[PDB]
Amino acid sequence: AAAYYVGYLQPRTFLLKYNENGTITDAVDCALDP
Amino acid sequence: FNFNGLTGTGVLTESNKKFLPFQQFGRDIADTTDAVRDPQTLEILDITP
Ligand SMILES: *[C@@H]1O[C@H](CO)[C@@H](O)[C@H](O)[C@H]1NC(C)=O
Ligand SMILES: *[C@@H]1O[C@H](CO)[C@@H](O)[C@H](O)[C@H]1NC(C)=O
Repeated sequence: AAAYYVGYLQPRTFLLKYNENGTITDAVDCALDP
Repeated sequence: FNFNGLTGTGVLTESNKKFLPFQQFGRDIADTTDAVRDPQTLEILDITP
């Protein structure tokens, strides 16, 4: 009585955002759109 | 100072940053070390030129 999901990883460039506490709260995937 | 093999010069001050258990150092935008955790008392200090 459950479900699970499966995705595959690829090499990419991400722009991550750290906050005042050091937690990652946002990210941007550069190779998605212009 | 020589913290766990990392040598340098500066002034050490008490800090208010909260590292996660698996972290030992912290860096600025210039990519230089700014905060350290004491390997004995486990307090966190700020390094200033
Ligand atoms: C994050 O840091 C701020 C001050 O820089 C603090 O007020 C806030 O409570 C912190 N977030 C926590 C502890 O979850
Ligand atoms: C090293 O000794 C100090 C007391 O001088 C102690 O507080 C500390 O827990 C010891 N080392 C570690 C890794 O805790």
